[PDB]
This record gives sequence, structure tokens and C-alpha cells, in this order.
Amino acid sequence: FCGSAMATGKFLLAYSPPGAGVPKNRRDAMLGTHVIWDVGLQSSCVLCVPWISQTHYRYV
Amino acid sequence: GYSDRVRSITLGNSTITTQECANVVVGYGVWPEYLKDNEATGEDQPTQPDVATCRFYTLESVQWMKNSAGWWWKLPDALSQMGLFGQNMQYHYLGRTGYTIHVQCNASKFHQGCLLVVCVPEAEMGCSNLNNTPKFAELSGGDNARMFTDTEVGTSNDKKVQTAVWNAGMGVGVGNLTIFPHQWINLRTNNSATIVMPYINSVPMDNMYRHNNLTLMIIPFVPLNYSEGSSPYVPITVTIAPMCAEYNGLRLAS
Amino acid sequence: GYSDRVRSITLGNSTITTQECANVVVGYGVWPEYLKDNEATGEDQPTQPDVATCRFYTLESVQWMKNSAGWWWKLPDALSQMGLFGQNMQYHYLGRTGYTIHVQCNASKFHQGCLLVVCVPEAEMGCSNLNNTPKFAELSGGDNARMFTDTEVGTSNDKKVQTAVWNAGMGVGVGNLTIFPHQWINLRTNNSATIVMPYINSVPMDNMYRHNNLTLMIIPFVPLNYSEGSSPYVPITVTIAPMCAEYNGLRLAS
Amino acid sequence: GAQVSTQKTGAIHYTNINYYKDAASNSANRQDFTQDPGKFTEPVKDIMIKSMPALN
Amino acid sequence: GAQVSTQKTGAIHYTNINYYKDAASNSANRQDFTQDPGKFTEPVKDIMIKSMPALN
Amino acid sequence: RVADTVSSKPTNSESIPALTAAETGHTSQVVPSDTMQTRHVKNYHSRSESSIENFLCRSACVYYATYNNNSEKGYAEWVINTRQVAQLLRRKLEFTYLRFDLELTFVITSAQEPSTATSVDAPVQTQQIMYVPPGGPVPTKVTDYAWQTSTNPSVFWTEGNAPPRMSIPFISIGNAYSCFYDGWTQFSRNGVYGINTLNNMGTLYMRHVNEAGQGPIKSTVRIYFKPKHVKAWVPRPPRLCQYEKQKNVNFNPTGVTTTRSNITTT
Amino acid sequence: RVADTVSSKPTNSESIPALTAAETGHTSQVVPSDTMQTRHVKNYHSRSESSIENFLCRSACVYYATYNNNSEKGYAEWVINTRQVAQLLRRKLEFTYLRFDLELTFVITSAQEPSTATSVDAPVQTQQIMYVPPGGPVPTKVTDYAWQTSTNPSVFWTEGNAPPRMSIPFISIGNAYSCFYDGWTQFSRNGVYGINTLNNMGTLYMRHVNEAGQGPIKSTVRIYFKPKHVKAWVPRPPRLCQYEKQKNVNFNPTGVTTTRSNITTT
Ligand SMILES: CCCCCCCCCCCCCCCC(=O)O
Ligand SMILES: CCCCCCCCCCCCCCCC(=O)O
Ligand SMILES: CCCCCCCCCCCCCC(=O)O
Ligand SMILES: CCCCCCCCCCCCCC(=O)O
Repeated sequence: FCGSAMATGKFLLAYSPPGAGVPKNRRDAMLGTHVIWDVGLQSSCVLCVPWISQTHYRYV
Repeated sequence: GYSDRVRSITLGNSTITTQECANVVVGYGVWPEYLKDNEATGEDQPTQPDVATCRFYTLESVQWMKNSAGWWWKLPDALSQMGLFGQNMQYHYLGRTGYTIHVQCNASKFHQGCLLVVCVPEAEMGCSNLNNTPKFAELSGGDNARMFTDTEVGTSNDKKVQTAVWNAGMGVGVGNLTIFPHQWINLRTNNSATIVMPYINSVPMDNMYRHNNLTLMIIPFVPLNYSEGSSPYVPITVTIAPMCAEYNGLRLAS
Repeated sequence: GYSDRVRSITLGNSTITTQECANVVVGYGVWPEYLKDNEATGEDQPTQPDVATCRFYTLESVQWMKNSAGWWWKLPDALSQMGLFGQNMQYHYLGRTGYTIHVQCNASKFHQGCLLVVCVPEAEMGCSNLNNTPKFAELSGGDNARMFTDTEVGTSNDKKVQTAVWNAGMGVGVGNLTIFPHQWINLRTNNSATIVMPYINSVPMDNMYRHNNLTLMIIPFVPLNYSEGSSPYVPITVTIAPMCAEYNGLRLAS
Repeated sequence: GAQVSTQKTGAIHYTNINYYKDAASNSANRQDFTQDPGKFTEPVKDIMIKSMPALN
Repeated sequence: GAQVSTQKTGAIHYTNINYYKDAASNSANRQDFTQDPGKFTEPVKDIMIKSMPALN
Repeated sequence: RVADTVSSKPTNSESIPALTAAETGHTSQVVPSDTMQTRHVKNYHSRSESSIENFLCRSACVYYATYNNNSEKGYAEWVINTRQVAQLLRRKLEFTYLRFDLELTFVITSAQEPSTATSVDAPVQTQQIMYVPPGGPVPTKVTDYAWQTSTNPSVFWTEGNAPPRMSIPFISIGNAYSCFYDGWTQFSRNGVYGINTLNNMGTLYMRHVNEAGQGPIKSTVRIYFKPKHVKAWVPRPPRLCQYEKQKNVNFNPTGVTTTRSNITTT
Repeated sequence: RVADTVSSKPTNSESIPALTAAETGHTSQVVPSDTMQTRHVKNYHSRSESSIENFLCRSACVYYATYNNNSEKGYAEWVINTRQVAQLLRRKLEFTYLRFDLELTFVITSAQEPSTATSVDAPVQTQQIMYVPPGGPVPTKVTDYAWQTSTNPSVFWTEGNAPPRMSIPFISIGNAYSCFYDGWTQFSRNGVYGINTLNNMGTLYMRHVNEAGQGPIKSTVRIYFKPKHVKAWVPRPPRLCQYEKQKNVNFNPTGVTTTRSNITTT
């Protein structure tokens, strides 16, 4: 977050594996893997997309 | 231990990290645990479901206006439609869980305000008309916030709950609501509030659709304010995580 | 060991007891087990659900006529709508299970007949028209039996499966279908047939809605018969039990 | 690495060396015979001896 | 000078000899894997542990 | 391997190794010395020419594609698969999940075409057979940029010598090859159903390296596979109806066996 | 290779391995087991097909120059450099200072030309590809004195056999090759600025050894480099704009990436 030092806010970050994609609402995305990040004083937050696949590899 | 004011919570699949926060208030002094085999009466075997049920389901948001009174939620019912916690809630018949309530509200250094984040066990309510009893669509929202008012209740509609904020709707003194676990949100020096609640109830395992365990109440004791030239929209959100879930009595859905 | 011909099976919540039966054929020689942590590639944690999923779900029944050809079912799809096995099948994305197939068909000492209870792994099929490929509503029923015919297929409807019983529909010799595990039902000396099948598949865990594991086929090689003065209705039923279920990859429903 | 193994006689020895890095450059494992019939014939649970009657 | 070294298996040995005078006639050093990420990621002076906060 | 035999004498007990029940799905285990009295003969045979290691590891034709030298589109290409010839297809469909290596081999040939020039003297030709995995560049003419092969593996061979041969590891995505697939490719359960849903395997390109001539030559390549280190699981009954599609299992129903003019006729 | 994973349980402490500061130029070191609860799975993979030893050591085309047999100026020549093909150029520009050997290879080809004589019978041709380092003699025709090669290294090869191959040490002036140069060549800081200021590398000549014929034949050689023992220093970002000059870095500015019709569109 690169805003002023008086700025504030929280955010959500979701990764929904494919059974049905592009969640329209926020409550549709909150069921998948997610994290909650709030800004200020070391603002930068790291979301870790894990590895969840049947096979061992994937195609570029 | 360096820079106390930063926490981090990774429960299952989600992770919520705050940089400016107060301490964490942990229930009545206990951490939520499973049910021992010395106090159980169920004759079946339980079902510790997964990491897929102990996650961070975020509910709806609302606007902190300059005249708003207060909101509340019912805990075992608000998570009825969220993911695999709402499927193992209706397919089964029994269950016991604990939660990890969270709250976010962030403003600049030019705003002011306060809030009382508290959860009350076994929260009753009072109908508007004295004879009748409250409705259900006026007592619990479908994961959407219910809000107090300033005028008391009126005399309608013979089933509406009485939204008298200064009495809390339960029939007690609002200033005495600091007995149950809680935390304040002062925008001067605070940005969130965490609360860990165990399972408190008479019987070992109780239904989920017939009896609500807790109740989450939010009340701003000091209204928002700001001079001209600042963002006039301050929203609020809450993130809850079922902790140590269990179930029994498999049947058909409902 | 006294009176071999009596068995008894208590799996979870249901129990099926036969008094007149043959031996029990156990897969390719293995008992269904969980997935070791030396051959897994999923990065999440599995979910051994409950006793609430390893139960005896009984499917529909049918009439053994005097001209019927044969029925079949698709195993991972037939249990899609049954109890908490059909909820953890669609809410998740992966899974691996084994079954315990059962069959009931009882007649007096004045009837005659036979049947071939066999399950085929990776059963393909052939469309009626050569160019196109079979439909889906003509390949799998919603836990209702699909049946062969006597006339071959016709030339319709460019998507219907070819119900040529003497070729089995897969394109092989029907007499050679005794390689896969199986058991006969001879009404002279038999009353049921039990089969335990492990999980056989290339990858460790596979989807449930995109790829069907097995296929259960029933074919009477000797038609029913009876003299005048006996009950002319002989029905058939099947009872299946998922064994050692597991899942991964929680998402929304479908 | 050279091994002096046996040959296929009706009823001697023969040397062999590998010259590459991978394992897909060797020759087939023709001289290997391992049998087990119990998986396909007799998959039953209870063991049945041919002397005793089949069903009681 | 012959060395009997290992091969690349999925989860044996294979001989090798050099026949020339120079060193540019040998084969590539494919069977060598050495990793060190610290040079590019995390070049900072003070060491930072992921538990403690980043900046005070 | 085979086993010996044992000497039997007359018996009158109640052993009865003959009568059994076949409903239990159990093949019997009666030997000839149990049902009648026989001699003792020690067999010296050996079950060696029948194991899967010796039964499959022989080369067979798969596909022969030709490419003329006339124009700028002379080159020819082929998509990898093993269900294009009847002999080697049915030798795979007695199992379900295999695992093997391979040793390719290309027997290239040539031939002349009519022309009008006075004399003809064709030097030897060269190839240049390329391999493009799935998801990569592609050539469109015999003078393209793709023929550099900076990372693709190619084979150059001049006519007149022995044919080219090479090996191939177990290149796949799953833990074993799958010869039968039961299910679709889209999660909506619509569209493609057959076995080619999990078969890409790459491509294969061929080309003349020589500039041009006066013939001009025409050529035909022939592929040859040889599964080396086999492993088979889950056998199944062989095929009874002819093949009629490359990526289906469609058939035409036929009689189970040829017919004789009686039940008791020999 | 890769590392395993570790089993994690629910936590409520103040560890916070997620929130950090990115101003310090420090990439994080968070693994998936830190932010959420996961299982324990031991990875068996291996980072082998990605090391610079295995990534670079493949042959690729560099330059193909042809030379007719007609006249006294048939021979053809080439000045050494590696920035003449796009495929192998960009596979070098992810580093700054390299160090390697090489294994040359020349795939020579031939072809006929129109003529009027009655018959034609062309015996095999031979070459004769020479190497002249910088500052040495030079040939001007196909019958010169320079073709004696008293100290120069030459290669003689008759058409029809396998192609010629040979090695090359780390022949340079500095302690490592330089793929990017920032600065001029004259001390007055005027004139030439680019990378070719420190690139001479010699020359390369080719020629038909046969006397003559009636065709007459035309030929085209093709070079192939294969860096053998690599060592790389100081990586840098890859290229984004096409190449347009052989000894410059001139480009035409383009968009950073293709475009989608929205920010939230998938
Ligand atoms: C010049 C070298 C080229 C090497 C080409 C490799 C060919 C790959 C062969 C793929 C395996 C055969 C197919 C098995 C199963 C199927 O896809 O039907
Ligand atoms: C017949 C043998 C001849 C051998 C010719 C040797 C060729 C020398 C190759 C020079 C190295 C490649 C260029 C690297 C850096 C550059 O100059 O761009
Ligand atoms: C490239 C191999 C050259 C031919 C082999 C000559 C014999 C050299 C000694 C080999 C001994 C290796 C050890 C062994 O016997 O297996
Ligand atoms: C020119 C080499 C001929 C082939 C090699 C035959 C074996 C001779 C013995 C070589 C032993 C060298 C020492 C070593 O093992 O490294």
C-alpha cells in the first residue's frame, strides 16, 4: 500500500481452486483460501498460493 | 519479543495480519479443546471434519455513520451459509465449536471514535408488544447485520424486537456490559480487536438451528467525527473462524 | 467355523445378514486401505469424514423378467445423491474410495436361473452411429438401472449407446468377462453375491464427476422359468458401501 | 561395471557392460521370470482346500 | 584413468575414460548441481528473521 | 519351469477333489493325478516365451508418411499415437495400465518422378527428422526459422547407411500409461468423451535437407516402436470386433464364433 | 532436490510471518506451512533440468553462407560473432559475463545448376574449411597461396560421411567473455561505442577442392555452436523488444504486455 501515512484500510485476498470460478460476491470468495491484511507500519503483506493439484506437474 | 503491536494468525487456509493492534483476549481463560471421552453421552462416533471447516469466513460490511446506534449478529446462525461449515451443520444433528472473532475498522489520524466489541452468552431479547414474543425475521438476519435505533421501538409490529440501545435490548444496564469478554476499538490508538471464545453451554452438545450459542454486539459509545476535507465513509468488517468443530447424528438435510 | 453358508457384515450403521450364500471374493487380493504419505502429491490435509460415509446405501430395484437382457450401473456416479457421500463428493474436488458390492435375488425351489455379477474397471462404451460419441443421459442413469436389449441398436439416435448384450457393448467377447472379479447367482444353490473392490486407477486421487472408476454389470446367462402356479415377479436389489473414503481441495458446490 | 551371468540352455556364461549415463539405454530384462497366480485364480477370502466339499 | 560413477535414476553405474591431451575434449559437467540463493534474494546487511517485525 | 506329476494308486475314500461349487468365483486346482491314476514324469519345460517382457518387446510398424520434394510445402508431419495400426493396437488392449521405454527406428526410402531434363545424377539425400513436444514452435515451410532446433532433438541421417535408432524414457504425466479412459475432459461433463482427452505426446516433422534436383525425389518414412521395459496391470479380455475409428471404441456387432452345422457334429 | 513440507497446527500468537516491509529490498521467505495449516508431504523432485550446465549446452544454428563453383571467386567467408541469430542471442543475454568451450559442427549440402552438356556424372566433393585468426594472411581466389595452411587449422571432409566436429578452448583476452560493453574504443571518447569494439575473433573461409565440372554444383554450409563448460555471472532481465541491428542495441518501444478488456475480467 503506497498511500499517505494518514491512510487506513483492510483488504481480503482469496484463491479459489477451479470447480466454479470468478466468485461474484465477497461471501462467495471467503469460502476459499484467503487472508486479511491491514495497512500501516510495514504495510506489505504476502499471500502464499499453495500447491493443490491432482497430478504432480502442470503445463505452462 | 519485538514490537508487541504486531500479530499474525494462520488458521487453516486463511491468514489475517494486523500491524496496529492491542492484546488478544482469550475467553474466560481457556483455549477451545475437543470433547473428552469422560463427559460425552453420544453413542456414535464424532466427525472431526477437516481444516476445511476451521477457516476465516468473512461476513458482510456496514458503514459507520455519524448517527448509527449499534449492530449485532447471532454466531451459530451467521455461519449457516458459509462453505462446508453450513453443510455439516444441517446434514448432522449435533455439534460443538468455538470461534475466533475479529474486527477491522481503520481511519486516519484526523478521525475520532470508539466502539465496544463484546460477545454475550445466551442473549435473550424483548418483543415490542409485551404480550407477544419477538419474530424470527426480526431477531436474526441471514449473515446481514441487525441494527439498533434511537427512538425506542414504537408499538409495532407486535413482534419487532425493541431496539433501545441504552438498555441493550436485553433489559440490563449498557455500562455493565464489560463483564463478558471484550475489547475496545479507539481509532486514536487501535485498529482491530481479537477475541477467542470457547464453547460455553449447559449440555455437552447442542443443536445448531434450534438454539443460538452466543451473540456479537457492537456499540459506538463515541460517535465518529471529522473536519471538512476528509473521507466521509468509514466501513466495518468482521472475520470469524470456527475452532475445534465436531458433529454427531447423521440424517438427511433440512 | 460351523455352517460356512452364513455370513454377517456390520459396516458403520447398517448390517446385512444372509443365511444362504457363497464365499466372498475380495478384489485382486487386497483390502481397501487409506493413502500412505509416501505416494501422495496433495499439499493439503485429507478429510477422513466419518462412519457417516462408510454405510450401506441401497439403490433401486428391478424386475427379472423372462426376456430381460442385462442391467448396469456406474459406481462413483450412482452414489452421487445418497446421504453425506453425495455432499462431500461435490463440495470437494478430489477423493478415493473402495466399495463392497452386494446383490439380493431370492426364489423358491421351483424356479431356475443364473446371473453374472461382475465389475469392470474403466468401462468404455460404443455409440450407435460410428461418427459421433455417446450421449450422457444414455450412458449413466441417476441411480436407476440402464438395460441392454436384444435387437442390436438400430441407427438411432446418433448418440445412443449400443445395447448389444452378446458383445457387452464394450467390444469384447461376453464369455471372457470372467477375468475381472465376480460371482455367480444360481438360484439352485445361491441367494446373493458379495464383492470387495479396492481403488484401482493410474493417478493417486481422481475427480468424481469427470471420470467414473468402475462399472457394475448384471447379465442372466440362463433366463428365469417356472411352471404355472407360482409367483411371477422376481425382483432384484443391490446394496453398496463406500469403504475408506478420503477427500481434498475444498471449494464451493456444483 | 561388467557382470558375467548365465545363458539360456536347453537342458554357459556371457559378459555385459553398460556404456551410457541414463537407464533407458540398457537392454530389456528378458532373463527374468516371476510367477504368482493367486491374484486372478482364487481371489476368495476364505481359503478352500480341494479335499473338503465346496459349500458345507 | 577410468571412473565408475553413478547414473540419473527416477526414484546405476556407468564407466568413463578420457582419450586426449587437452581438457576441452571432455564432456560437459552435467552431473553437477550446486545452489546458493542468498546472493540475489536477501542481500541485506542485517539479518532478518521472519518472526520478528520487519522495521522495528 | 512347469511342475512335475506324482504317482497315484486306487482309492475309495471320501476325498472327492472333483465336485465343487463354481458360484464362489474360484477356479479349481485339480491336477490329472487327482482324478485318475497316473505315472511319475518330471517336466523339463519352461514358461519363458510367454512373459510380458518377451511377449511385447518386438518392433512393429506404426505409421508411414511421405513427403514430396517438388514445392515449398514438401515436408510432412504426424501426431503421436499408437492406435493407428491394427497389429500393435490389439497387442496392447489385453492390459489396462502399462509402463515401458521405447527404441525408435526410421526406415527411410526414396523414388524418382517423371521429368524432362536430359540427364540426372542425384547425390545422396539427408534428413532431418524433428520432434516438437506439445506447446512449442511449429514450421510451415521447408525454409522456416523453426528448423534451427536450438533445444528440440533432431536426427540427421544420410541415405545408404544403417537406419537411425534411439531410446525414450517413460515420458508421461501419470504413474502409468492409460489405454482406456472412462469419462470426459470438461468439468461440465460435455463435449469430448473418448481416450484422446489425455493424449497429446507432441508431434513429428520430417524434411529434405538437400536444395533441389531435377527428378525430383519422393520419400516415405516408416516408424517402428519397441517397448523395452514393460510392466502391466489389470488384464482384460481381447477384442472381438474390428476397429473402425482412431479415437473411439465404436464397433459393429458380430457373432461370437464361427458356426458348425450341429451341436453333436465334429 | 526440492524441500519438504511440515505439519502445522492452529496458532494465536504474535509470530506474524506475513506482514513485512518491502522497502528493504529483501524478498520474503514465507512457505505455505507458515500462513495456513497444511499436511506433511516429502517432495521427491529435483532441480536438474534448469541449471546453466544443462540449460545452455545444446547446439544451435548461427550462420549459413553459400559459395558457387562457377568462377574464380567461388569461395565464401564469414566474420565470427554470435549475435546474428535471434534464438541463440537471447539465450545469452540473461547473463553478463560467461565462460565456456565450444564444439563446432558444419552440415554441408550441395545442389545442381542448369547446364547444356549431354551427360553429367559428379564425383564426391571435398572441403576444406579454413580458419584465419585476426592479423594474418588472407585469400582472394580459389587458387591462391594462402590455401597451403602451414600453421592455420583446416578441416577436410568428403561428402557422404558424418559431419565434422571439434572443440575450442576459452580463447579470449579477458578473464571472461563480455556480452555488454558500456564505453567507447578511442581514448578521446569519439567514434565507435557499441559492443563490437572488443570483438574480432578471426574469420572463417570455405572452398571447393575439386577442379571443376559441368553443373556446376552450389553449396551452403551451416555452423552449429554448443557451449560446453559454462559459468555465468551477474544475471539481468531478458529482452522485450525485437532485435534490429547486429552490433547495436537499438529497438522500437512496444507495450509491456498484451492487453485484456478490463482489470477485473478473467
Ligand atoms: C528423435 C527422437 C524423438 C522421440 C519421440 C518420442 C515419442 C513418444 C512416444 C509416446 C508413447 C507412446 C504412446 C503411449 C500411450 C498413448 O498415448 O496412446
Ligand atoms: C576449424 C576450427 C575453427 C575454430 C574456430 C573458433 C571459433 C571461435 C569462437 C569465438 C567465441 C564465440 C564468441 C563469444 C563472444 C563474442 O565475441 O560475441
Ligand atoms: C568403454 C568400455 C571399454 C571396454 C571395456 C574394457 C574392460 C575395462 C574394465 C571394465 C571393468 C568394469 C567393472 C566390471 O567388471 O563390471
Ligand atoms: C585407449 C583406451 C582403450 C580402452 C581402455 C581399456 C582398459 C585399459 C585400462 C584402463 C585403466 C585406466 C585407469 C582407470 O581405471 O581410470
